[PDB]
Amino acid sequence: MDIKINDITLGNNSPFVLFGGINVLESLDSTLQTCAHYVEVTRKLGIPYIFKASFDKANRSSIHSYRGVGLEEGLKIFEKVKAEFGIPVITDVHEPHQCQPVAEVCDVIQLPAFLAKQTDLVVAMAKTGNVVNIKKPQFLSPSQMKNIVEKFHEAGNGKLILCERGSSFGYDNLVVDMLGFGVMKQTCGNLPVIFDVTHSLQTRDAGRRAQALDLALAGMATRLAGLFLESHALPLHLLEDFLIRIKALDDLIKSQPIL
Amino acid sequence: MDIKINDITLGNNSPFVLFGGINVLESLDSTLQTCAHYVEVTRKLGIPYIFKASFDKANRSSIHSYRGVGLEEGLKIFEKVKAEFGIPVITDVHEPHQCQPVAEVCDVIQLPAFLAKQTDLVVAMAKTGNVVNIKKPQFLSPSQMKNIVEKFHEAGNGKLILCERGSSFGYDNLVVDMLGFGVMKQTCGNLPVIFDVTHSLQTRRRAQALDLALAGMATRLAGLFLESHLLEDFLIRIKALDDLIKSQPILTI
Amino acid sequence: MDIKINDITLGNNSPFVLFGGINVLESLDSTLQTCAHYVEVTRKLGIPYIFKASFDKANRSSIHSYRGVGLEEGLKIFEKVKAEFGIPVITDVHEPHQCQPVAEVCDVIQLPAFLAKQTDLVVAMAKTGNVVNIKKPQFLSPSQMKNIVEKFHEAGNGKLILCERGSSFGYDNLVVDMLGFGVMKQTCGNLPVIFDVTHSLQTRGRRAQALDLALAGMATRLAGLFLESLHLLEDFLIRIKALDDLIKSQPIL
Amino acid sequence: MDIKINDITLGNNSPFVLFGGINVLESLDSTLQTCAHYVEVTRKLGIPYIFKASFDKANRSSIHSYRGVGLEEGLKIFEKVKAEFGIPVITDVHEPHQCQPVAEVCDVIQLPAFLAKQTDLVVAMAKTGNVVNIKKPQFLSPSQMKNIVEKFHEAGNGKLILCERGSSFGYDNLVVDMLGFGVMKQTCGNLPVIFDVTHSLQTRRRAQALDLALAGMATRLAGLFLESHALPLHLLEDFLIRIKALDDLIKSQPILT
Ligand SMILES: [Cl-]
Ligand SMILES: [Cl-]
Ligand SMILES: [Cl-]
Ligand code: NA
Repeated sequence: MDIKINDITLGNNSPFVLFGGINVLESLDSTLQTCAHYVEVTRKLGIPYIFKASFDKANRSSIHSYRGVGLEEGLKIFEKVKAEFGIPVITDVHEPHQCQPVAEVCDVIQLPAFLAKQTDLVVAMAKTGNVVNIKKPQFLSPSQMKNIVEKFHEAGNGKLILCERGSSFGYDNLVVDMLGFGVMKQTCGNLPVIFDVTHSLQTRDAGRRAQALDLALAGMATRLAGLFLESHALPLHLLEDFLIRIKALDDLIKSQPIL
Repeated sequence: MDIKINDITLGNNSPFVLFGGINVLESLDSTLQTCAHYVEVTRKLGIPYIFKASFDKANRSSIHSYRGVGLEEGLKIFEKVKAEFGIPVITDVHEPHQCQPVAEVCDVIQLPAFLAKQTDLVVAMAKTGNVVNIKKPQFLSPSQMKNIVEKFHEAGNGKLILCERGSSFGYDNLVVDMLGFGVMKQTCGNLPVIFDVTHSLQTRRRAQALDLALAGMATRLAGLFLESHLLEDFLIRIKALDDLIKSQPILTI
Repeated sequence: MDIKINDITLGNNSPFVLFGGINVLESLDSTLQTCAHYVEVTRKLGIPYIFKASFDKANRSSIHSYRGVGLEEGLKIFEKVKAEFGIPVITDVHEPHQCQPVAEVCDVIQLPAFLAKQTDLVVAMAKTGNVVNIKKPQFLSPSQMKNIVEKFHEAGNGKLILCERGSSFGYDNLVVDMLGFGVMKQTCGNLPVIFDVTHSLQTRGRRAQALDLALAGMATRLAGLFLESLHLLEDFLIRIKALDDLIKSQPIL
Repeated sequence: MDIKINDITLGNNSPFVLFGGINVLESLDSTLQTCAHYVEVTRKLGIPYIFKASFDKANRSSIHSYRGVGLEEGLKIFEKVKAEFGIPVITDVHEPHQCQPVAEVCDVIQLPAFLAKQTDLVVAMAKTGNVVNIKKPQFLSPSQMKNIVEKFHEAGNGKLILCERGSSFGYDNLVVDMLGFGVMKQTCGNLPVIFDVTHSLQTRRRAQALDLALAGMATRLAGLFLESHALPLHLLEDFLIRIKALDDLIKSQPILT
């Protein structure tokens, strides 16, 4: 099943879509600068692009740690991004009450992995009618993803993306099961599956650029709707060379018939 | 470090406290009936007991599963439980705005495992000044619990309980690391540690729950936590082992 | 099912048996000294005891690392141990051809965890007719132990002990699933199950840790405990025996 | 570091080499027929190919399941494969005593995963001077492979291949950590790394084997290790077309600096 996001077709047999941007919104000017770099790189390579950022860091290490611009200012920044670049955007939501005002502006709304079983958040997200990105928790198996999908379907929204971010592997470590992508496709109605390579790696001794590339290449080899990543996270200047490689592999894989 | 909860002393060197009740509050009459059974069994054995229920469950198996009676009626029910039986009570909260009004009534407030890193909720819970039960997520290592504890401390509350519920073990299965109890004690200032045996098992039976409860309580724990006369036979065995363990001094040096 | 090892009764409802000793045999004098200490401690506490050692270290970090005394000399030392102390002994075997000469001397022969799927070794061990200790590999689940047991039964030997040593948990770490003991008892005809606490901890082995883990496992009702280790052994065994006596005095439910 | 195996170059920046064949040698005629099919398909696609089988399977489902034809007859069959097709062959050894007679005939000898820490076998294999395939145990982390390599190096043999077969993931399940390939290359001197997709999948089908094989080969590997009967033997060509496409793309691009 494909999902249309403005003029973008997202699907497991379509050219991969990049979901990329930054961890947290800090200011309008920095955001526009970072976004302009993603837009020019992706446009030249012919890769469909959706700009990603959080307006709030909800689970920071300290109560005193900087958390970002917040809802009202964050939505102002997203409105400016869409106006300036004409691209879709994606952000996460952590409270039911935020879903409607966020969905008015943001094309895709994201369910945080830690909140995937917050049933009132699922319902509030579903009711927006927006495209939803479901972050697969590290503690949930790929065959249990269908239970989250079921909830969104019972609540009347079928425009769902499934986002791999790795699986718990002993203490404080993650592994990405390359077979989990296929399990999700087979058991969740072939909804678009995307791969968050960045968060999949957060527990490895260097977020290495070579590591991220090997892991991204491996996952895309399984035939995926998209790649989800952050830069500052990959350094922003290496983005073009990274994406050249991803696109070469995706174009190859997508050109071969399924069987 | 011990925590006093009315007349109960909760601590890793104290007789174990049982936390148990029902999943979701439905009515005063049904609640009182179930609570009266736990109270009668625990009184008969002399085991300190704290009644547990949810008034508004946000993590339900289905989206239209009953959440519970809700805040206003749930707190009325909890008041009546406390008045009738003279025991403390425990409930979970998932919205920051609920923490204050809940804490007026409920002796212990519980942080759901899935929300354990949600800073706004941790702060709102801390600020109640109530005793807080911190449910350990299945994805978190025992040495990371200190970071949650640190956030509660920054927010001004040190009356914290750590609740083990198992760890992710490949797909679906949970395993309980019996060494994790000691790691939490060592790194978190010897706060009371309790063992939620039920959740630890839902991914795997009475004989199982008994082996696993006994193994955990052998490590010297403040309490045992159950989720949704067999209860009596079970508690007799747990109390035997607890009484033996707690009567012996901790290992020399 | 119980197993008789000379005058010792080994079984999951019998007083626990300690299997202990040293890693690798280095000399007669140092072996007799270590064995005498275990004997003195176990005798004064009233705990049945089987002396353990390897005659060959088959996994050395270096090709030039010292291997131990080897078969011929090792069996001489075991014969001296049995003669001086009148106790049973246990050793591992890594090659089929070693099984018969080792079994002439050693009461219990042990199948190393890495070799548990070496079918020719299983057969050669079974054909000795000796009591066998089957080390559960860290990569095998408890419900797969019945397949190893089946092989020994087909080869004509039912005097089998199942020995827990933990399960692989991420990279370079182990966890012990306390539910795995009950699985093995239920699926393998209630053969004696013992717990190797020492090898279960290789990857973490503090004294307080070893004690918590040993207590937790023995709380599930086991035939024995298997270890390599100011009076640490006696302090440890006093606690284990207290718990084992309590658990074994309660009827199975 | 590359390894030459007769006229084949094996290395992490060379075209992938296929190691394939069957589980246990059972008969000469059937072995030759199977091998002929691998040969014809791989020659057609220009893929370097090494025929694999066990002559003495030591880890059997039952004690009386057939172990295979045994050493003497198994080596005769391997000699016939080499003579008829002019390709290298690979087999496993489980006992120190078997290392010499197997190494005299077989171009690669293989260290079974479960025996990977058995020092006497490692020494005996090393001393043959033969190319060695080291199967990574499911319980060993990728940064511990260097310790096995070290033992071979101490014993005088550096012609070593590292073979991924997955990692224990909870009970009875395996996961392949796609980052482990790079850890092995970085810590073990960039020895050839190959991927046993067949044994990596025991615990879970054709679509799965393909996804997993493609993912692994995307990380830039010296080879792919598989069995057929296990993959069905007639789908081999379609499978290898896909593997070869991806491998040719990857290998044609310079390593990222
Ligand atoms: Cl994110
Ligand atoms: Cl093989
Ligand atoms: Cl059999
Ligand atoms: Na050779």
